[PDB]
Amino acid sequence: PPEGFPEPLNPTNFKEELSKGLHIIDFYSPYCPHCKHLAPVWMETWEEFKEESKTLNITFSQVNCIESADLCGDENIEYFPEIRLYNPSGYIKSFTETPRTKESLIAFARRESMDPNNLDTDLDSAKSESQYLEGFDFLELIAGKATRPHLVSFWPTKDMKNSDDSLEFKNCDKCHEFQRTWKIISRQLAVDDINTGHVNCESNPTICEELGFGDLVKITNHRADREPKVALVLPNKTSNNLFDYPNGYSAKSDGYVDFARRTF
Amino acid sequence: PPEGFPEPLNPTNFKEELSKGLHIIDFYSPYCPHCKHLAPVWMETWEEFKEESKTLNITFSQVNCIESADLCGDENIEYFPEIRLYNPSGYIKSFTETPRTKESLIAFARRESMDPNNLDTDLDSAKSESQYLEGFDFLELIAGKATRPHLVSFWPTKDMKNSDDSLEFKNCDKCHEFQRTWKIISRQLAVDDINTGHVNCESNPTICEELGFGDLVKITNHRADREPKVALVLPNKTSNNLFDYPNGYSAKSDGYVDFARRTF
Amino acid sequence: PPEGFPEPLNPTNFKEELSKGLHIIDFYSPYCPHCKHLAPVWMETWEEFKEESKTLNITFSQVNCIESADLCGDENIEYFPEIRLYNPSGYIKSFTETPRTKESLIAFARRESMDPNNLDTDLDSAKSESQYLEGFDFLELIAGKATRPHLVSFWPTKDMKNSDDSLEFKNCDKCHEFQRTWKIISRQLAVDDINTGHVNCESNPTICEELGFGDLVKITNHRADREPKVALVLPNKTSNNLFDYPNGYSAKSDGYVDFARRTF
Amino acid sequence: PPEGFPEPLNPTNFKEELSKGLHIIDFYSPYCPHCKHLAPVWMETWEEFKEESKTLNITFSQVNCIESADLCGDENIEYFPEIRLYNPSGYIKSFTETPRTKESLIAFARRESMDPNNLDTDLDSAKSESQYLEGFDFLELIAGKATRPHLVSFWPTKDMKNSDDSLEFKNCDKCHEFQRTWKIISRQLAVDDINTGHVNCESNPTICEELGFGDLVKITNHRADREPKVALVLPNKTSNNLFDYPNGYSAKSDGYVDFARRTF
Repeated sequence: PPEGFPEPLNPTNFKEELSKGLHIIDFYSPYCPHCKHLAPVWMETWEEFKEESKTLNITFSQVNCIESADLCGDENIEYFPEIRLYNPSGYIKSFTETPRTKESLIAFARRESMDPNNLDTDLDSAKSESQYLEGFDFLELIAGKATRPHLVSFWPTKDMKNSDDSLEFKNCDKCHEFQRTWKIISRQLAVDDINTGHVNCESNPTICEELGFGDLVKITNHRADREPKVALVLPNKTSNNLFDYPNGYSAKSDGYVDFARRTF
Repeated sequence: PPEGFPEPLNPTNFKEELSKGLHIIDFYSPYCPHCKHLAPVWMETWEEFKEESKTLNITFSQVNCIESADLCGDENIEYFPEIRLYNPSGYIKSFTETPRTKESLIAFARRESMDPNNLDTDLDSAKSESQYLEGFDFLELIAGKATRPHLVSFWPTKDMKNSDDSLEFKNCDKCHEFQRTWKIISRQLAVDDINTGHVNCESNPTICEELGFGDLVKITNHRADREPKVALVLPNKTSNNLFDYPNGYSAKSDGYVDFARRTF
Repeated sequence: PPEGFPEPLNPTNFKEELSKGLHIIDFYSPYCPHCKHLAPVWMETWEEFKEESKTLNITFSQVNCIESADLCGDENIEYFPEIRLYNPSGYIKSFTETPRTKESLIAFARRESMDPNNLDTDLDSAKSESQYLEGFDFLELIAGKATRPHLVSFWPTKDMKNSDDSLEFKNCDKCHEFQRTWKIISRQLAVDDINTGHVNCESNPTICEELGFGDLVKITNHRADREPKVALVLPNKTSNNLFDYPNGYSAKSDGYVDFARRTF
Repeated sequence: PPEGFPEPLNPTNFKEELSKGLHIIDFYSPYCPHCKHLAPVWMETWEEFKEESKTLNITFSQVNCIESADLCGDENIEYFPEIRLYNPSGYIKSFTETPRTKESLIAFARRESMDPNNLDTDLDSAKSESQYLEGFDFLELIAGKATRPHLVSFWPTKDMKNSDDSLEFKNCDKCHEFQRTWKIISRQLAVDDINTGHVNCESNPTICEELGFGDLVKITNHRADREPKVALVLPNKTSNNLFDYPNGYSAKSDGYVDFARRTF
């Protein structure tokens, strides 16, 4: 066991400990097949994360649900082991991604530190990582020239230089909300070395029409409302390398990040 | 009570009554508000439905959850009242639509009589109600000349004259499947006097491209797969009259049927 | 007579004058009814055309067939007056249209200046005036929404965006040839403010089938060869506004132009 | 605004529109004093130029540098407004002349249509406008009997009847080239009703010696090389009516045309 490795949180510690910063907690059981296959991974995770832990305000913790059974009942633990993110307000989300490695847990903590809503930090202080793609740039990506995956967003505008520029979108109720979402997505995907890009569909009509985003190219009074679109570009493939975002619109970044991270 | 009005089903009747045809059952309690403002409406529904009940093989029934509390318990009745569609194989779906009127309930039975999957009847014996729309025809609907709502389907082909013609769709995994679905949709919506149409996007490149369906127009090597698109045209409106089907793909007709029927 | 108005050409200046550019010559007799009610219209024209004469390299000239009788004899003048188009190479055609006005004469030179064969200029340098019509565009024209006449060409292909694009036509020996003809037609008719358009029948199967161009819609092994079809659409009429080109196929643009220019 | 008046060119159509013919483009800003008295002159220019536009392959167009700020940065726009000539290969020259009227803009288009280098047309098909002036004729011009200005060229030869005759010039490396230049000058000045003339200095030794072109009069081994000289004759003036072309030799016609057009 690593030197400073902390004891599980218990009913004397839980609320006092979660009242500052972020916590990634392993609700585990000493009575579990898979949870002793997590334990040594956890401690190495903890050990390698010691430095960033200080600077990102994120702590890896544990709860033994046998020694704290009523604690785990309050937190409504359904399975073992269960990995969760808390902030000072309480539960946020679970980390179900498999298989659990030191790499995957570290990436997840880094990913979550860049969500401004988690510690209500200020997104304006940060740059958007989203890259301005002219039509030609986007076509190069799709010709198989990407060396990393690119989540690309498409907009009913011609004036977006940075994805967070102040812009007035016509017949697009969700466009402004999605600029916040897109910026958060760009920074979270940057940890996984997945690129992001934005396309001005008004300046790239033929490309956006061919791709099925033709409704973003032009004002029409038959469609009341339009939404920004998102698609994934796979690196170093010359065909079938373009995949539209499958789920519905969301104000949350999570669906888009996890889509961009899928193995295809 | 109407003259022939059957009394509620009981444990001596239930499984035996449901072994043939379709049943639309009102699981109620004699001591609850919504189930006593429903009660006379059911009797309205039943008596008006007598002639169709036999030719459509659908029965309106009721269950007193006091005299048959264990029945309602076995079927997992959660609320009162609960209106449900049953098969000889068992539960199919619930009728949550409000307000419950004699018109809405009759419409539902007629609609459900037209799902081939309910009684394993043969869809191939029926005409598709879907009408062939040229691009020009569709713009006329969208200029405000629709006198009824039109749910329209858009396809990556040019050869679709009847929506259920024998066709080979290229790079479209779901298309064959959705012909069955689109055909059922056209028939169920004919009950509510809602029209349906199909468009050959290959015969209509500019229209489908501008509509945001440009991927159906043409083969490209970057998209593995395309799927047919669905849009609703509101009748007699000259603007904001075109609304895309919002949810994801389904092989079930129901979301598409309900989207086409909801108030805008 | 207008100020700079030239004297008739005579045998000493005649062939060296026609040795450059295009010439429109009025072979007349001073003792002729129709040849002296042409005279002032000829002077109106010349003066009105002064500015265009320089940039188009077209000259209105005259020959007195009594004072240069051996000249008119060499050219085999049949009647008086006879209006002829010459290039440096010699005679080209006569202008038989009546009634002769300043407008008709101006139009004629402008029309002839865009025939590439007159002064062997190269058509590749020019835009085609023929506009791309999809099915909906064409049906709008025929529903009566055209405000000028439209001569329309119909083709066995789906790949024609500009009427002069590089294309490989299947089972159509004349199509490549007719592309030049059609381009010259579009530019000559543009002088008379008549529009021209082209239709891809492979992209508009049902519209073209209904119109009687079904042989262009699809490859078949019954027909060895197909040719492009030509039809005229009259402006501002809601019925009986479509007229097929009546004469045979020609590599010449003029039969097609003159058809498009008829009074209805 | 006139009926068919085109909208400004933008980054999506700009390079496509310029791929054919000549374009005279008004690069403007809506927040520019000078660019708002041009706007109505521009729309007038366009409307009266509609007919010649077709036959000369010359189009008036615009780019708003507020709505197309990056295009104008790519085009290196320095001031507003900036009127420019483009061919398919790109920028040619700017139109800096003031004050801009409908007449000056039209005249400029006609002049540019007669430059063989702009659309690479064939100058040999056209006549030279340059008139043969014997010594006496030129002395008449200079006595003030010219009724239009006369740009006159002086040549080391005795054999020039037409300025584009096939000739061997002695000790004049540039003479052949300048025959092309002088021919272009003659046709372009013909648009503005400025005459051109040519003089054989070998046939007119005293006039040519006296004007300072004595070097063109006879073969001498003092000078390696001689060049044809150019002078302007002002109309209806009896003195100070003779002006040497002030700048250096050019194979380009533009300087000679502009000097001949200067008001004194």
